[PDB]
Amino acid sequence: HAPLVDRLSALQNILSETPGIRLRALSWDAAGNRLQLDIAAVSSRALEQFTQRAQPRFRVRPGDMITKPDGIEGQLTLEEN
Amino acid sequence: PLVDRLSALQNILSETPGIRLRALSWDAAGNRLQLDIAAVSSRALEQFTQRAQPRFRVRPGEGQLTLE
Repeated sequence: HAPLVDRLSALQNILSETPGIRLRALSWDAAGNRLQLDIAAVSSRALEQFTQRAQPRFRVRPGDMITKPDGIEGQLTLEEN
Repeated sequence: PLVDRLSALQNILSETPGIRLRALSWDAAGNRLQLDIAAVSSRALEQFTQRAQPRFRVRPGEGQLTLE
């Protein structure tokens, strides 16, 4: 149960390593203590790279996704592993 | 960066006993932080509001505050 700031730093590192990804939004609440992310990815490869790179630090639960010819937009939930 | 802004917010909160953060949301389009907070007093809320400036602009909605 790491501090929120430490988990955000971890997320920043993961994002810095994955250039075909951008964070569009983030939400957190004290009761659930999970990070809900809306992400934009240039391709399915870039999204999977983000998902893999977030482990084993986090457990990743994908939400809904919208795939179009210009990229993928979707939601992911990160919880501590 | 979002992480730097959270760190800034943490510093503000650590200096303001009487304030608790219940939830937070950020989006790129507004480049904005929406906070659900609990304050023990109007006094504590005003101290938070003042301490958050000039780093952030504070827009008030227990309640919701928006920091940009």
